[PDB]
Amino acid sequence: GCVEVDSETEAVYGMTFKILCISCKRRSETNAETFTEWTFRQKGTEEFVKILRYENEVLQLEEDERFEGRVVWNGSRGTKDLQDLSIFITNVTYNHSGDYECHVYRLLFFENYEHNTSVVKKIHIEVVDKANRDMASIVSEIMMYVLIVVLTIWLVAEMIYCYKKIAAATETA
Amino acid sequence: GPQSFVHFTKQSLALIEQRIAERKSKEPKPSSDLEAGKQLPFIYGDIPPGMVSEPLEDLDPYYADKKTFIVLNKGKTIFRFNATPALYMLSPFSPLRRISIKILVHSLFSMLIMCTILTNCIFMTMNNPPDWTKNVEYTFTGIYTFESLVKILARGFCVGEFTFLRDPWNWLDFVVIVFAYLTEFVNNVSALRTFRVLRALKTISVIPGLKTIVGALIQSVKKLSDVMILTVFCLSVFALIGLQLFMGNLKHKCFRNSLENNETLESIMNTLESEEDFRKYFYYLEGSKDALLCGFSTDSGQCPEGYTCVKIGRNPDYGYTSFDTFSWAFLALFRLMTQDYWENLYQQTLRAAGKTYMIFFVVVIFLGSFYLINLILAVVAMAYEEQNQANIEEAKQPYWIKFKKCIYFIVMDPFVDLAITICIVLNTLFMAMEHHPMTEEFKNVLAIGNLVFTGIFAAEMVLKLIAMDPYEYFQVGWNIFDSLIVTLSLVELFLLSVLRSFRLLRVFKLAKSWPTLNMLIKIIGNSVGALGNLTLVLAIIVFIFAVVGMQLFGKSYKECVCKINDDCTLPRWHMNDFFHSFLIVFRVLCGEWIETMWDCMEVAGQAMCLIVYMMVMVIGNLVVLNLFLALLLSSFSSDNLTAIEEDPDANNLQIAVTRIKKGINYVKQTLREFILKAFGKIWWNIRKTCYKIVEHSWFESFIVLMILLSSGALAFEDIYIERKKTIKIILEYADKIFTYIFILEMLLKWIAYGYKTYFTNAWCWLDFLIVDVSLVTLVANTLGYSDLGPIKSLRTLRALRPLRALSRFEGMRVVVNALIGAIPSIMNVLLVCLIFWLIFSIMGVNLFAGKFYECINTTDGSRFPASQVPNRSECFALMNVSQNVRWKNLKVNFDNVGLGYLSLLQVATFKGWTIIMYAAVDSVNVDKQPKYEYSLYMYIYFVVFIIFGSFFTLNLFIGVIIDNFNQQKKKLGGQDIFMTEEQKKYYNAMKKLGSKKPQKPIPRPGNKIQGCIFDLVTNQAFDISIMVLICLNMVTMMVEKEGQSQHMTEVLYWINVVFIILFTGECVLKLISLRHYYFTVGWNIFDFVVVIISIVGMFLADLIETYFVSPTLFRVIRLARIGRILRLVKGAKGIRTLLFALMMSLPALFNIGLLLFLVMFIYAIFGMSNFAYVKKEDGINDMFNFETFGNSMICLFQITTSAGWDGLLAPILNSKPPDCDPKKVHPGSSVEGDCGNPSVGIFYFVSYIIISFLVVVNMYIAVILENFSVATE
Ligand SMILES: CC(C)CCC[C@@H](C)[C@H]1CC[C@H]2[C@@H]3CC=C4C[C@@H](OC(=O)CCC(=O)O)CC[C@]4(C)[C@H]3CC[C@]12C
Ligand SMILES: *[C@@H]1O[C@H](CO)[C@@H](O[C@@H]2O[C@H](CO)[C@@H](O)[C@H](O)[C@H]2NC(C)=O)[C@H](O)[C@H]1NC(C)=O
Ligand SMILES: *[C@@H]1O[C@H](CO)[C@@H](O)[C@H](O)[C@H]1NC(C)=O
Ligand SMILES: *[C@@H]1O[C@H](CO)[C@@H](O)[C@H](O)[C@H]1NC(C)=O
Ligand SMILES: *[C@@H]1O[C@H](CO)[C@@H](O)[C@H](O)[C@H]1NC(C)=O
Ligand SMILES: *[C@@H]1O[C@H](CO)[C@@H](O)[C@H](O)[C@H]1NC(C)=O
Ligand SMILES: *[C@@H]1O[C@H](CO)[C@@H](O)[C@H](O)[C@H]1NC(C)=O
Repeated sequence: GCVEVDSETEAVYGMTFKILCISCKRRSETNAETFTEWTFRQKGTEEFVKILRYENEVLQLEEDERFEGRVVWNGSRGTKDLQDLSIFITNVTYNHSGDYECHVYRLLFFENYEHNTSVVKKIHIEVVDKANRDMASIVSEIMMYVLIVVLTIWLVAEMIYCYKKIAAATETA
Repeated sequence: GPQSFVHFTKQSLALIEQRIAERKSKEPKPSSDLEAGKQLPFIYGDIPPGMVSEPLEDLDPYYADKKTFIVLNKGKTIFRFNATPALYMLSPFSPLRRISIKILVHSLFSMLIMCTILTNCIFMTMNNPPDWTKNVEYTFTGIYTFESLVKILARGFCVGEFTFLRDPWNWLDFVVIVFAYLTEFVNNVSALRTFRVLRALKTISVIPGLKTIVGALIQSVKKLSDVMILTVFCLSVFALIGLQLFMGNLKHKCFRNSLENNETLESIMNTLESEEDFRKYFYYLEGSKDALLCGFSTDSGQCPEGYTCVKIGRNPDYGYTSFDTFSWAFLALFRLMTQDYWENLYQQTLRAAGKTYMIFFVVVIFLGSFYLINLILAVVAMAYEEQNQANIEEAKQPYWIKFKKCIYFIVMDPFVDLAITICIVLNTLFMAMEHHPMTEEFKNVLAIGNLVFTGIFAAEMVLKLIAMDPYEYFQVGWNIFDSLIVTLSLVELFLLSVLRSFRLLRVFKLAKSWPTLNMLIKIIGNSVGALGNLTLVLAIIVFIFAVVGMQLFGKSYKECVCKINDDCTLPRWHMNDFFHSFLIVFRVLCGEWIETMWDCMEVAGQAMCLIVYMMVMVIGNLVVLNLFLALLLSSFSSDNLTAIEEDPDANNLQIAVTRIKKGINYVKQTLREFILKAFGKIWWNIRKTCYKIVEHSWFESFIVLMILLSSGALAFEDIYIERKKTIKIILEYADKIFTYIFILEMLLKWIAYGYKTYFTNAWCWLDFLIVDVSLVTLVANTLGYSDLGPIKSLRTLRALRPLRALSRFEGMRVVVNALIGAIPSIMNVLLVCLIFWLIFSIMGVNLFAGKFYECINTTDGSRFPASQVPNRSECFALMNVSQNVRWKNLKVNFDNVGLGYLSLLQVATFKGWTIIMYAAVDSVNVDKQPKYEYSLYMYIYFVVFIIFGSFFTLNLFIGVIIDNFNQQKKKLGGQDIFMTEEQKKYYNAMKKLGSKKPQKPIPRPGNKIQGCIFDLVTNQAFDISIMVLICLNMVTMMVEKEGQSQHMTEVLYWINVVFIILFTGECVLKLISLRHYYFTVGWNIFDFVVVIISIVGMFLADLIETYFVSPTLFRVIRLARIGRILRLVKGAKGIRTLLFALMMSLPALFNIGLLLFLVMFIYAIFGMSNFAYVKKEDGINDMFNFETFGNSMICLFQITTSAGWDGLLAPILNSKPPDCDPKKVHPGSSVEGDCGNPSVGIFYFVSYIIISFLVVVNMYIAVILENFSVATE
């Protein structure tokens, strides 16, 4: 169905990056008309500036140098009901580092009722020179080798002790 | 002896009166052979012509002193009368009484009465009789008056010892007569007519051998007294638990947040009448009659944005589905026990309260639905077995000649009969190739094949008719059947669709060589043979129930039709006419009554429909169960006695087999002859070391722990795995570690055991296969082949890791051993059932090939009428004119034989059968729009299939399974086959508990006050007073209801407090006169623990309700009140014995439950892997899917009972658009498409239901054996 996953917080300079914003309706069978607005605040600044707005299968970009010609819509396509409101940045630049808010406005159409609802989702993205490995992969791998080496020492050791004992029995025979 | 015969004269009466006078002045059981309504003994010989149907003396000496006489008819049946004049007017010697007695004992009299009753029963089936039937009813009344006039003046009326009113069955006739006359003279049709239905019950007193069956049924009922008491007690306890847990939960609804004109929920709720207006304020799913249920917890249903959950309005299902009061809770618990539509209630309760309450349904099902039904079944089986034992115990105590003879020589058993068997098999296989999208050439070849098969069969029949004499042809029943089939085939050739399917009956000819099919034929023959009376009684009961229901609710279904149908037309199931009433009765007997309950209570009131439906269920199920056990045991033991050898006459198939054995072997030997004419001490210690390591207990514990961890790691891989990156990475590395560990285990086992020993073990083979699949997957992942199609399909096989736990635990091992031992006997019956279901499937394909297509309006799913768009072409024009139109066909149908098999499986389980039934009865033709009940009488096909392919098929299966398990038990010395050795020791220790002799009595104490208290408590008066106090407490708990005022709450709280104080006082008094001997009795320990639990629970509940906000935990800890009423089983010995039998059955049930849980875990992992992204429709929705391990287990527990498996299977069957979307994009995941795989889903569900059936049957048998052992010892 629909799963709300968090966007990755790490971006590598000079490559591409996708900023996830997924907002799933509480009930899937309902119908709605959704449009999104993205706001970005750079480091060293305390004001949030709108950068894009997507509505009715057409993307509108604000006139900002940091995002002109390097943002495309990766998100729901073919529908006015959008549950993935994500964007992709084609060449990452240091200016892109900062905190981005996705505001989703959904009108839910019901019998005799329309409810207009809003969700704001916040992502912090840091541009970095080179990709950095997760602590969990680094910690897990070291633990898998330590468990595999520890088990092998217990089997080799137990066998050496048992063989010494069995050898005595044959001599005793 | 035979000469003891003389006419009854006045002198004999004078002598009898003189003997009576002598006996009075002075101031033994009659021969059962000479009892009334019995055959005259053969020792008396024939009857001289002049005394038949004449009054004679009493052959029974007992009555020789009293004034009685016997009359004999031409059938040597004796009848006992009284010599006292009838109403003091008619003497025995009077000619009028002579004529009355002549009429009374005669075959024509009984024939006339039977014909009258049958004709009246036929006339009872007309719901709107014409104006000409009044005279016929008057004639029936006159005939009944005539017959009741003969008897009344032949035996008198309540004046004699052998008079009219003493017969209990004569009271029915008198009531019929008086009711008819009184209602005629006084003049609702509903009641008076429904009362005239009693004339149908007179069939019992006129058809011979039916009174004995009715008496046997009453006797079988009488032995069920304790079981019904335990059933009512358990149902009431579970109803109280459900009332506590789910009080008012089914009233939660999604109420909108924004209300205009300053409107409130209270003000809204009193101005709402129609569902169209209710839909404007509450959230309804499309096409739903009830509002959507919600809950306040995180595991319950979720309201849409803009709606909030609130408890306001009525309950679902016309307000009949609730736990609001004790009555509705009891009805719901009875519904759960009978498993009628219980999945809907289960789903509603989970949505309204949360998924964590599946424990309540698991416990309730496993106890109320399984064990109580087992007890009823076992007790009725004991009753029938005892009746059979008593019955068998008391019973024992020219040129033409030349040529026609040449033809007889042509008839040779080894070849001709084998050829005919081959031809029958080939004809069945040929006729099984029909399908709907079938070209004209295929039709032509099928037609010519059927024609040639019919021709050769007719040639065989003619050749046999001219070989032996036509009189010689007709004694053999098989020959008569073959000739009848040939004439039917010829009649069809000269000319319906049903007649073409009468050729499939030739398959039963294989029973001469197939022993197991002959068992099924024997069961079917006994159904109308030795047990014909029971079947006739069942048919009479069904007819009476159908006509009674039609009379009671026929007009109500029509006047109040708009209450149960928006269109204001009669629904699919109703009682307006006889046929639909009979269909309702049959459906109830199948086990579906609540949905018709709702409509009946809506149209005609709760009380009448409830009473009628409960009576129908009780009587019908009792009769059906008695018939089932009768057939089962008769064909089990009485039919099979090895009287004759295996085919005493050399079977033609056996002769052919012997001829083949000679010929093939001789030819091969001659060919061989022609071919010959033409032409390490240290290594041994290592093996010793690895053996010591492998067999140690620490190795076993470590490997079991690793298996458990590896199996549990699979449950985490759900659709939310992308929110748990760390857990996902840990799982990948852990899987690598497990692969390494199991490689090491495999190497150690290879070294210790050797290749021969390791590969001669089945468990070792299974472990080797699993580890090989894991190693292949790991090496493919390492070598970069991680996205290949075959590799991705191989990766789903990690759901078979839990299979490694079978060899590690003894309970699953022994259960698996029993199952594998049973499999060979299961296979043959499975083949017989496949042949039978194939015959039915071919018939269904012939009847309904391609007729289930319809033109629907897609946006609302409503079939278009037949006045417009009656054809496929018109539907095509409508689609290309209007967008929301589709000419679709049912997913499960009778298009071919495989789809017919799936349809028959759905019908036999009674899950999804209604849609197929509606499509069949609406079917018209190929490329024709269906019309409402156009082929109305196609329901007979499904009824006949249900009877033959469920009742008799299950009978045969269980009969062979009993033999298989009895042989398994006998082979190993009679020990239980589902229990381990330690379990056997604990079972023996438990057995010693239930047979303890009376223990040493507790001595009195020396103190005077303590002695008085001692003689007080040990009195039985104390025990009975405590029992009635517990009953009053139970009633007080029953009084509670949803919406009660605060005053009632306070009153009930104070009453419960008083009861708690009284029980505490009882415990304190017991603690003084018993001293430390109080704890020497287990029941007293239980009483102490329940008193403590009650006090602590009520304190904690008060504390939480006063100084905390947690209703859920409040109810959970207030459930401790149930402990007090559980003490009622102490006073009742029978239910205590049944509970002891359950405790005995617990270990084997634990082992089988472990096996079932492992199978469920494997299937849950497979469902998570496969059907996680299937479209959410039919039985799949937001809360019941295969997205999560919890959801998968919720779904699988539901279908372990077969409940709602069709609704889960249906969404998976979508494979192509517009059914599904192959390129559907799911946010948060890379899986594309919501389509399902029909083959995988079908195999999944069919295999799971088959395995569940086998496991449930195993549990049934284990419980029944434990029940028989307890009662008969
Ligand atoms: C031993 C028991 C279990 C089965 C004995 C009977 C079989 C020989 C039957 C049962 C299912 C039958 C099949 C069911 C469905 C089909 C598909 C059918 O073709 C279609 O449905 C598509 C036609 C088209 O659109 O052109 C051709 C016959 C066939 C293979 C049937 C061939 C004969 C089968 C295998
Ligand atoms: C199928 O049903 C239609 C129902 O009318 C038959 O009638 C034809 O209907 C179409 C459009 O409604 C007209 O254009 C034709 O002139 C109608 N013909 C007749 C004879 O009424 C139509 O004949 C049927 N077709 C088949 C294949 O039976
Ligand atoms: C982005 O553009 C810069 C030039 O400004 C180029 O050097 C860099 O390689 C580009 N990165 C990608 C991924 O296209
Ligand atoms: C996102 O945009 C990139 C570049 O335009 C494109 O290659 C990628 O496929 C898009 N993904 C989605 C799902 O829109
Ligand atoms: C990014 O924005 C910063 C703002 O200080 C600017 O200095 C830098 O040149 C920009 N780089 C590009 C080309 O995106
Ligand atoms: C409340 O309802 C009354 C109905 O007459 C209306 O007159 C009033 O304006 C409402 N007030 C509010 C606060 O909406
Ligand atoms: C049916 O539908 C089309 C429009 O989609 C219509 O123009 C024409 O009459 C029909 N076309 C075909 C192919 O039958």
